[PDB]
Amino acid sequence: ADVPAGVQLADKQTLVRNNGSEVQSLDPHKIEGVPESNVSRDLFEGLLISDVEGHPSPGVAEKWENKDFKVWTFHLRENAKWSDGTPVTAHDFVYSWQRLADPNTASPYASYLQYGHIANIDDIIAGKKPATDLGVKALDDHTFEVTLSEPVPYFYKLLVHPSVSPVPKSAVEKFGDKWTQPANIVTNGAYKLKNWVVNERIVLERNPQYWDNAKTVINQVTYLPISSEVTDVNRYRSGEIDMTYNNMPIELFQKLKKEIPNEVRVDPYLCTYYYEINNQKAPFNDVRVRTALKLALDRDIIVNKVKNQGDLPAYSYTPPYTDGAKLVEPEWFKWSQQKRNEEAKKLLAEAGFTADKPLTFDLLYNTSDLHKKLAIAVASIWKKNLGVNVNLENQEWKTFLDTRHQGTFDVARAGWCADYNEPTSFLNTMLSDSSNNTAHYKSPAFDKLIADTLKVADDTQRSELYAKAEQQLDKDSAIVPVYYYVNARLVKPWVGGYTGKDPLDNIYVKNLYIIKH
Ligand SMILES: [U]
Ligand SMILES: [U]
Ligand SMILES: [U]
Ligand SMILES: [U]
Ligand SMILES: [U]
Ligand SMILES: [U]
Ligand SMILES: [U]
Ligand SMILES: [U]
Repeated sequence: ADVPAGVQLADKQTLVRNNGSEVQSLDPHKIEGVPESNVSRDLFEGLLISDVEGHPSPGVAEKWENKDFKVWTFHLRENAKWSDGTPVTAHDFVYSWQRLADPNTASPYASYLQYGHIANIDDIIAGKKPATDLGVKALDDHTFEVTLSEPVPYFYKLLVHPSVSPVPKSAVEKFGDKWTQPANIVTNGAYKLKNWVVNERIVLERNPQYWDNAKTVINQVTYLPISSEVTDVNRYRSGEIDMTYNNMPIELFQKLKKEIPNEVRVDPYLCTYYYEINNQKAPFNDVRVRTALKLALDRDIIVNKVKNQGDLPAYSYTPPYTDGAKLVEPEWFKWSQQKRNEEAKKLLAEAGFTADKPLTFDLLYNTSDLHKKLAIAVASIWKKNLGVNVNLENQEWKTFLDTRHQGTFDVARAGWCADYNEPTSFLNTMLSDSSNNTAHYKSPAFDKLIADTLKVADDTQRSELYAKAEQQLDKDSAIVPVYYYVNARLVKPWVGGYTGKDPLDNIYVKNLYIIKH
């Protein structure tokens, strides 16, 4: 942290943050969500990290170069160490990216190495070549070299993601799936794991071996797993919580803005809220049904009437303010809701649905006050505007993500947040073979447009190709875009260091500090 001259620090430097739910895991190769990444960034540090404003900056790598955007050479600082005092080396990165690639690890983020185009990844994921063929090598203990199969000018932007953080081979090999227990885990970020009580709390304590430990201020941070946004706000206002999770309750937000305006932080966020349709299951494999659902949802009611927290009605998957996004707003978005409704009804009647044999399906969402209220409103809108019946189902976070990967579902509430600020961070997840493709969407046309983006060495052509990729997605109604998020959360006046300038919201508790109060 960089504490400003003149600020008086509190004697006790502890922090309590709500983290939305129980994490899937603390293993960097078994995670895919925001709650998981919030904890991962304090524990495991990759080649680069985001600075306090979100710019990619030195992590374990103090400096790096590229050759033709294809061969990337990372010079690792000599004093990077794990929490047991052993050096962090380029061999750790070799083992770790190989483990991420290995199909036996079954990482949800296995395709992140496809997104970066590391050499031989397709064959490794397919079981054709062993993980040791991956295009990574340690030239020495402090030099990590990555070889890509094509020029990727934005490659380094990907490297702040937790899936490309190192994992300690001896602990993994010795303890298998219990390697992340507090008695066994070893970490190289600013913090170490102290306590982990499922469904109660995760407590981290400063890691004195962290190379940048002298600048760390917070000695202990607790992450809670509270999925009720109302309860989160209540325990923030009671004094227990210093920073809520960034999901705000419909019950209280308007009141909060008038009561504690200075604590209500609202900033740009590169995330999209949408209803994910299971494209491989009838009757959702019919474009008419997916289009009808997409058009009949009334975004103005949901966004400005039922939620009204600053979100913007959405007509695409990639948020339009992503760096490199130059999207074409579809004509249906400018129509009246009435005109959308008639088209939707017309399509469902064409698809064979009637008053007597209506369309009925499940709407799955992760336990939450906010998602439940939005799902109920969506259910009523769809009933009124299209005659469709939905059965709401809630599931805890970890189980919910597993259901979507399983493709045991009809429609699910969903949200994707960028891992790097570039349209492919969104678009690559809709590729036929992507490990993140929970829409189970498979379009050769869509795959071709994205493949073509690294075959040109021109930014305008790439942006035009991303615009057309969004048009293909929309044409197929792969999803139901709902709104582009704002990052809305409460932060106590004494929490210093949170700028709200990072559109990815990649916070590191090593950057925060507690002001005397
Ligand atoms: U004190
Ligand atoms: U650039
Ligand atoms: U940029
Ligand atoms: U269903
Ligand atoms: U509630
Ligand atoms: U460029
Ligand atoms: U105080
Ligand atoms: U105190």
